[PDB]
Amino acid sequence: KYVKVQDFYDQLGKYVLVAPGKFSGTVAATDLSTGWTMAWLAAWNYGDTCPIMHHMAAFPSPDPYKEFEFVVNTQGGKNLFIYGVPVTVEDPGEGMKIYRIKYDGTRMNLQRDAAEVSGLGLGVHVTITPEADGYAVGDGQKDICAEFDRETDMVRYAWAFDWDPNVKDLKRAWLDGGTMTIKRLKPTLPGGRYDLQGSKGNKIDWELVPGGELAIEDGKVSGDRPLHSVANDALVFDPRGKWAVASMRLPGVCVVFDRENQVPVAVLAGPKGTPSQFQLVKVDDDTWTVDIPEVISAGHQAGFSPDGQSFLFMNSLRQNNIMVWDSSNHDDPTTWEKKAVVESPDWRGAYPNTFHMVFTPDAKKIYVTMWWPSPTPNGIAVIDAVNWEVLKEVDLGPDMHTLAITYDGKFVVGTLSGYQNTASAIVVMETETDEVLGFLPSPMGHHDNVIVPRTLEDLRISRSTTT
Amino acid sequence: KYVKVQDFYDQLGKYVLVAPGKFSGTVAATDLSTGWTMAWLAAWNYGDTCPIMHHMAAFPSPDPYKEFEFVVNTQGGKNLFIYGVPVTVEDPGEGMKIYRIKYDGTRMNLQRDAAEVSGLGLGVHVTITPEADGYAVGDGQKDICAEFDRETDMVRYAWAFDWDPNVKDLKRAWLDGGTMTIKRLKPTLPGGRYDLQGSKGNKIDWELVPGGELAIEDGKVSGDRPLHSVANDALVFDPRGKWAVASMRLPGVCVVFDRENQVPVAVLAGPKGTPSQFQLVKVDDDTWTVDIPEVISAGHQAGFSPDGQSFLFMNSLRQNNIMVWDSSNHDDPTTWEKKAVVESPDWRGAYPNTFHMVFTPDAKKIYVTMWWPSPTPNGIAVIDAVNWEVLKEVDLGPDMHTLAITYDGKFVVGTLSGYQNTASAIVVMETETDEVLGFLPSPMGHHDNVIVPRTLEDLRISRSTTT
Ligand SMILES: [Cu+2]
Ligand SMILES: [Cu+2]
Ligand SMILES: [Cu+2]
Ligand SMILES: [Cu+2]
Ligand SMILES: [Cu+2]
Ligand SMILES: [Cu+2]
Repeated sequence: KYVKVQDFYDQLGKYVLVAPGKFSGTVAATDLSTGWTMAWLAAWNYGDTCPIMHHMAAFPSPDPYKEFEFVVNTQGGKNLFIYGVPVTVEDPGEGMKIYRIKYDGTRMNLQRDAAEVSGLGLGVHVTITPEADGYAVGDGQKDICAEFDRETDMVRYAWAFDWDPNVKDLKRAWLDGGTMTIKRLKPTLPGGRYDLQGSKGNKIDWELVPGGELAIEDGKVSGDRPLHSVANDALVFDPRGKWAVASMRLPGVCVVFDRENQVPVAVLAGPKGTPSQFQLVKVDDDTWTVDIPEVISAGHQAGFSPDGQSFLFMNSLRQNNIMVWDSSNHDDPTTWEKKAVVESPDWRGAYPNTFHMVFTPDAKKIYVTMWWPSPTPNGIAVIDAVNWEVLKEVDLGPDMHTLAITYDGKFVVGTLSGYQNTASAIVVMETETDEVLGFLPSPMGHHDNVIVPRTLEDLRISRSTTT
Repeated sequence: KYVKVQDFYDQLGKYVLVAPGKFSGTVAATDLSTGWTMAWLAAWNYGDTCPIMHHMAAFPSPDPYKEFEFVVNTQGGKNLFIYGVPVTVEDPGEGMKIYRIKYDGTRMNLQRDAAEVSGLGLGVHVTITPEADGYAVGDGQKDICAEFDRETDMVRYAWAFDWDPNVKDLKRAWLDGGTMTIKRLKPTLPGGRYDLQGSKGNKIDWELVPGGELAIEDGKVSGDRPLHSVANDALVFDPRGKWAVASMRLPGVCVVFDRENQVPVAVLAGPKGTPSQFQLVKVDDDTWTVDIPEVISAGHQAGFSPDGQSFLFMNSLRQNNIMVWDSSNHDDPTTWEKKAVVESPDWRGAYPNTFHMVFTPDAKKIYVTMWWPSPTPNGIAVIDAVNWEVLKEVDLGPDMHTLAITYDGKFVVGTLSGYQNTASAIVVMETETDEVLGFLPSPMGHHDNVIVPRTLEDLRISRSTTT
């Protein structure tokens, strides 16, 4: 006579959802096979005085129900004052922590803050190495990204980026082009520790929200050095190994790095109307530069298809599209050539922004979140990744963030997050015919989510190759 | 072919669930017709240093989806150290805040702290008056309860309780009886304010946990005055008006109060084998005593059936049962006589206990929670409230707390809360055949939940008449 919600869960598989809660100050794991929250953690319990739990990624576990490990970072300072919420906190913590947490089959356990171990605090995207032997974090206030060792939480390499605008004026600093410096960032304290915890290193006093390139150009973003900003977001991994790619929002480029040899090798040019690449220029053993005549649009970077045949960058605002490179040549990223642009008549405005993504296992389809300011419904675009065309767009609700996929490729699991003060939820869409199956409650402001991987292969469609 | 979860929600109707999250430091409202969280609020955002979000009740609204108001309180101090979380904040905020929040159709808005307005902080149960013109909070650390005005947040009346044991040793303080004093509490500061915020007034350093009556007896509960504790839990309301009833856990009695005339009128005796009542004695205009010759069990849950015909008190631990009084005579509570005890051959351990309940609208059935420490399954017992017998028990999961019911009587909606560190969920149970329909994720440590009522009549089976 009645509908049992267990019928719904039974179809989804034995998969563990995990998501951080931004202004909620919490992180939680959900058993998609029963509807239960498996465990949750509230960072205030651990003396965190600004627990804006931002991005996260989970290491593969042979059985997530028995144990898994993940990394979740935080933001602080003036980031608390940027959303609809009329916060009253007199001395907010500086954030930039990088928490290591273990789910032990019962509870979450805080292991340590890797930003205390390493000395390097970073507050934007978190990713796992395809070898699951490490992770990487980027930050758009300090414009630094690094890869860390999983066992020691020490930095393997760190890169710092800087902008030298042709026109020394915030309105023109990126439109009229400039030179970005890529610099090896080396520790300064005993035990090879950085002195870059919390706010140390910040060029701007908060992260740029969606459309923040207008904000920083309009002088609406305070900081000691906003003319030097490039707004690094992420370091994502070629699933085939060897390379990692850092995105830079304001100059509208990506930098391909040799992981092991600790050098940049190529610069991918984001906007439609640019060549495939810009010329990388070595200045000395630790310093490279790239000249960018004009920045046509800011962008956000997407990441690799699961076979590493394709690499994708989102242009944002001035252009809204998905730029696509042929990355088939694993030997030499300087040969990576533009092969498609995903466009739509619906993307001609300032919004929606092409935001985050997840590929199906076979690389044939992508699911892409489409972001708008309140009150326009955000939703998901379904992309044919063979022909590079939009197949379908579905309206869902306010403030769409990230997507993950069950590893059998059957269901996409997305986060809607209420701009931190209104409706939020988990959405589940089936990928066979692309229908929205409905929503689950989620009293959190997630800017991330993962399903815990089992294998290194699973990581190819997790928080490793894409954000 | 795929099952939609929307099918599950369609059946539930247009009802809004609200629950706070204890250690999560959050409160959230969920739309049972779609699965969305409508809004959530993190008290750390407002500078709360110990946001243990504890009890709540919601005022009726003609359309909860357009707007509703609720009250949610907090606990602080050594309550942060009670649960199995290895908290690191050694000197937490003191809690005892009484937050007024409005859901405005879009977001939750923090209105104010009624404890700051009135000067009275109280940390245990919150209930709404049956007229919806006010609210009540009780507290078991300071042994105070009060009824507050909804517009002004000022105290209408406050009562303080104190224990004078026959035997001056914690082992025998309650078992060997004593005299409980009931004292009218008057404002002591200008503009009609109390000096009783935060820890001011506390006799003990944390709210007694379940079985806590043993710990206090064994000298395991720190405080300046545990020998004089009664552990007030709540002040619940006669749905017929006029009367309010305070529950006292350690002496196992409830005190019935005339709300408008601001005097106690009757003391009901909890344990099986004691008379219906003990004798209330007037000492002066502000002071009553009652002699209790021995205390054979502590007790806890007290409330009314929705027609006010029956009043119930739960005995816990030494005895586990439900004591029932004939409260049909609304003119004179001193006439309220015991009519039944709900007992069960499965309730002979020290656990399960029975800490919460909800009636069906016709008063024919009760849903009651059955609490055990980890790891024994907690769940729901269904009680025939015509014959006073257990119909059924269902096992559900860890740490069951409160229950609410949809106002059409169709669905009981309950909270499981992980002891603050393991699995938590919302459970849905239909009342026609008393089958569990399943679980929804809820990353919160809830010790309370309501469905937002629309009418005064709906309030009779919400957080007004029972806990
Ligand atoms: Cu069913
Ligand atoms: Cu570790
Ligand atoms: Cu990003
Ligand atoms: Cu209680
Ligand atoms: Cu009990
Ligand atoms: Cu509680």
